[PDB]
Amino acid sequence: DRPQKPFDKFFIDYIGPLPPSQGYLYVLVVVDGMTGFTWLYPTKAPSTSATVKSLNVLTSIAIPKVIHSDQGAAFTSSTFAEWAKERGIHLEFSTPYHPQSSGKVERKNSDIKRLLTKLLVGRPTKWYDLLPVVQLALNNTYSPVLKYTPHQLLFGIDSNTPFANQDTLDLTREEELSLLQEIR
Amino acid sequence: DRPQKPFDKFFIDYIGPLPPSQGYLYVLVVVDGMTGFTWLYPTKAPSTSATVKSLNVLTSIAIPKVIHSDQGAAFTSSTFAEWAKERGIHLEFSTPYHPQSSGKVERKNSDIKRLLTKLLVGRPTKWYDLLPVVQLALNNTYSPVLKYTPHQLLFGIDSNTPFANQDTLDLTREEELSLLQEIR
Amino acid sequence: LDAELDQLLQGHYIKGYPKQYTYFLEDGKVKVSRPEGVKIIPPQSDRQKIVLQAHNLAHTGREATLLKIANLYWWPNMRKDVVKQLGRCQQCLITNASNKASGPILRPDRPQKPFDKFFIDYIGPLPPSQGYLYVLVVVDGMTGFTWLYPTKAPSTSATVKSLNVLTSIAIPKVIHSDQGAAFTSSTFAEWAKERGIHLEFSTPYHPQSSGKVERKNSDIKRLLTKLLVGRPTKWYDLLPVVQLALNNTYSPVLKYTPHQLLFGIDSNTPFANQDTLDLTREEELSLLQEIRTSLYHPSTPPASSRSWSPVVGQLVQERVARPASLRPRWHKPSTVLKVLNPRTVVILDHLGNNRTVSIDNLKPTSHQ
Amino acid sequence: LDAELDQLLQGHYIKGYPKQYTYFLEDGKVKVSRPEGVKIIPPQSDRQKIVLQAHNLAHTGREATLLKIANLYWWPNMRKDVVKQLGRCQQCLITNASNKASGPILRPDRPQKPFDKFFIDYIGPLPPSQGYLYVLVVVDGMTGFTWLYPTKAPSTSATVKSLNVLTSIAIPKVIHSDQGAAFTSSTFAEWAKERGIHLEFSTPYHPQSSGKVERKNSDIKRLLTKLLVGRPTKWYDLLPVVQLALNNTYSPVLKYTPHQLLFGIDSNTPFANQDTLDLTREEELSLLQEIRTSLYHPSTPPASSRSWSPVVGQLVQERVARPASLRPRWHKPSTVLKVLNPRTVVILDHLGNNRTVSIDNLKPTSHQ
DNA sequence: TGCGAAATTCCATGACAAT
DNA sequence: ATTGTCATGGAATTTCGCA
DNA sequence: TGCGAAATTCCATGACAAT
DNA sequence: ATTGTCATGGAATTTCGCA
Ligand SMILES: [Zn+2]
Ligand SMILES: [Zn+2]
Repeated sequence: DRPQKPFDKFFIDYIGPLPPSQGYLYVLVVVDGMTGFTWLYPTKAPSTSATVKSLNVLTSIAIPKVIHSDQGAAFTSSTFAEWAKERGIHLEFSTPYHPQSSGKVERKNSDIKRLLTKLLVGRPTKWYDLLPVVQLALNNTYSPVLKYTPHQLLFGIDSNTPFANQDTLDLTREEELSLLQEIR
Repeated sequence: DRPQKPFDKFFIDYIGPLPPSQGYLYVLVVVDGMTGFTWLYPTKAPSTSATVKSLNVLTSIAIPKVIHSDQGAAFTSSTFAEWAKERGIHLEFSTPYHPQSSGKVERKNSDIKRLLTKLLVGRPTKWYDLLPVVQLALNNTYSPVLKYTPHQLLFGIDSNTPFANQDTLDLTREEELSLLQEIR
Repeated sequence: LDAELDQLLQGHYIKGYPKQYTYFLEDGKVKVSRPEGVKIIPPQSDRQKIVLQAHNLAHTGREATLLKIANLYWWPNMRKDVVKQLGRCQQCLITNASNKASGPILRPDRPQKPFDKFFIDYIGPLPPSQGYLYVLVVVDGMTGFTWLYPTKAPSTSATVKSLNVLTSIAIPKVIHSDQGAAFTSSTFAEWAKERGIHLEFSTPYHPQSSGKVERKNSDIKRLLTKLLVGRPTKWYDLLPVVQLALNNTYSPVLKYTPHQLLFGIDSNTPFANQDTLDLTREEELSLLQEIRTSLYHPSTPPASSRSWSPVVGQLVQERVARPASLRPRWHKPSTVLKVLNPRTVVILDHLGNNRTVSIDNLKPTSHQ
Repeated sequence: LDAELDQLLQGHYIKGYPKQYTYFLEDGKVKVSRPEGVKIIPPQSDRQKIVLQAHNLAHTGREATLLKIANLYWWPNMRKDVVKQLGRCQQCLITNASNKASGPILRPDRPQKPFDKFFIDYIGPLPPSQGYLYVLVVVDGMTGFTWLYPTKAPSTSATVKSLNVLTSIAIPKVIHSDQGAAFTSSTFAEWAKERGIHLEFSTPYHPQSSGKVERKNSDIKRLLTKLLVGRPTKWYDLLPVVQLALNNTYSPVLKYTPHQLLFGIDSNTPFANQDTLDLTREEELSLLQEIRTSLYHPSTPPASSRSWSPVVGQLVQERVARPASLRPRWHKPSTVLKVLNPRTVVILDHLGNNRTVSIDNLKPTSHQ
């Protein structure tokens, strides 16, 4: 079998609802399977329409052969199916209650949730503006398994924003508290 | 002495007052001495100002070395003198009550008065519009003394409007009457 | 299509398909192993659709379209098929630029005499000066001698008023103008017939054809600009001065002023030439006739390396005059009826009206 | 003046005055009989006034001015005197056109990597579409890969909004732009420093310097025009399609698409290239690095036969940007401080500010 | 070892513009 | 302190398929 | 029958434009 | 049914003044 490549498979999922930030509540997460590259789109709902609107932007830059998701209603709608079929994109679903991407993707998605949570707390409403820098961070994070960051794998060069000081995604004792207090 | 040339000497005089035509009452007559070429300018008065206004047009095309006139007030004013001096034009006056141009010029001026009178009568008020064709006629009229018309002498070519049928400047018995009736 | 591809698979020779390659079947598709790699050979009946899909991605030209197609497919004489489609893409044909230059310009003979031909034109609008906004410029073709008239509009009425004053002096055989409203009006046409004057018009949107007066407009504006430096742009009172100044200026290539060419002798202006003081007027006119006939005349320049000259029955496209934003710069193709000269043609425009048209406003339609 | 002319009249030789001519007196004027005829020799002290009177009739250049003067006068080295005056006529200097062409263009090296340099620019205004009037165009210098963003104004605020989305992907070392208001604002400067991005600006009024994006603008408009033929100009919904279409279009000279140059592999788009299916990603990136370094680069063209290249301390004039009607097209002379490169200079503009300036917007001041 | 035709490369031409 | 670019379709050149 | 300098000619460059 | 033009100032070329 032929070696894995960028655009072979995009993994998508929603994160949310989150505290409103400039009108938005959810984040559509797209991760390329081979490179671990991540794109994030703020939406107002986990709807087919929000998904199509967001993916229309991404697919103006590159088109995946396969999109993989869970059996979310947004992703299983016949509208979304029509959309994929128009672009020659094959849709692929994990079986219900049994989500399964890949190790790299699972770990990437873990990092995304943790990184968000960490930066959210203290300013849980300012996340709309942080999405660009969150993405740069995720995408210039060195992969222990491969020798490279997603940026390097996607573009074949070093980045002008190396993120050398890879911090804790872990919460400081302070943040733990101010996050426990937010949910009250 | 060196042979006579166009622009050596312009002879000028007023004709009028005439019946009003589009607001005008007089005709300033300019005749080049060598060629017999004639330019005509309608004015509202035989004033220095009207003279300067009209001659400013003519002198935008060619400048005479000498202007000759009678001792008309318009031509003897110190303003008109200032004007000539500005353009390096020498002014020259016939002695009072003794007008004297030259045979060619005298005859040319005779033709102008007669030609006007002839065309005026019957439409004594429409002369403003006839000035162009009057000038073409005068200027494409063959000189018995020289072998050429003023047009030919001025430009060194034949004209696209030869006036072959040189009519009577004499008045038909009809015109004599309708002109006698006008002055009543 | 299906027939040809059948014979191929067994190994029986088809013209166009190189015999030295292995043509096999796979995934229900006829394929060939070519140096670049394995390509699908589509049935003949499928190829047009393919060429069109590839071309339509970005409406690309020959090579760019081919480079797409060759990623998946191989078949004989692909570019022939690509080109066939380009020649039929209406959107490409009327949107793309030409890459062929016009043939070398004509240098029409200088009119033989003063008053043979006037070139006329309006300059403006200029900053208002005594209520005036335009200048009617009249250039005698033979002499270069110019007349200036200030107007409030580039109208027929103002033209007629001005030219009645001018033609007091002499009547021209021909007045040449551009296709401006003021000269194309029926009123102006009448004013001319009334006087024996033939109206001649430049081809539409081609001021090169009025080059004589256009070029004189440059000089007029240039001198006005200079005289108005550090003063308000009050040009009305300067027209007479500019007219006189320019009519008495030497053209270095001719060694004469337009005044000299018109009269054969300087009037009482500064630095008047005195070299015929001892000739009679007749001897002067004689010398003048000689000088007029022997003026330098430029010749047609070399054609550029990739120019085109028009042929009867050739397909050509006229440039849209004032194309809207995001609209094609070219009209639909049309046919060359008559070749008036190598720079001027009559076309039938598919409406079909007859238009006389400069080749500077045409391109040869691409791909035959 | 009076001394020289005295010695001359008796017959004692003066340098400059040919000995073989008869210099006499007449009408209180020193004269000479020259082949062309009899000319007045004015005293030295009179000559400047003369040259100036002749020149000022129509503000003529060298030969035309001389031809006037030579009608009346002769003296040694007249053109030297004429030229001295032309070099001092402020009105001529700032009004006349240049007749020397710019030196041959530079072909700056293609950026080595994607994200080394962006060129950015606004297209518009376009016919309104969903309230949008402009398109921010971002072209990666190395790859040609382009991003399109519809805006309601070519404003700093809209730029920042768009570029924040783009830089989600990656941050460029340099963004090059023209001197448009939206990019020269201090707010934009701050937005950049905040991110480690160096702003680079084209010389003023020289879009050749933004050629990468300007040229891409052409392609964008050209494809929009085609897709909108016989439909209303509703371009907003087509931006994404155009972006994708152009990023996946071959440049015939490179044999690659900008997408390929950016990623080294086609995505799921029509006619995707399959020639690295069997390479690993690493082998692909390796091949990509090779392809990036070996792209065709154009070279500087030949200089035209009459070009000028700038020299330190040379007098030069900058073109007035938006000259009013009947006003000079050139600024007063100014000095070349530094020659940044043969097409780019720093001048001191007599104010005197330092301006960095393209030579396409300069002329060498005439007559030294 | 050379031919005719197809494929590829070459490159003039023109159009993007501005603050 | 900065700097022209590149799609396009005929033509010229090279390569291909076959001896 | 030839030299150095002045005079003249040559000519690329750019700008007039539009209906 | 019509069609480029010509001022300009360096450079190249020619002519001049003198032997
Ligand atoms: Zn097309
Ligand atoms: Zn001047």
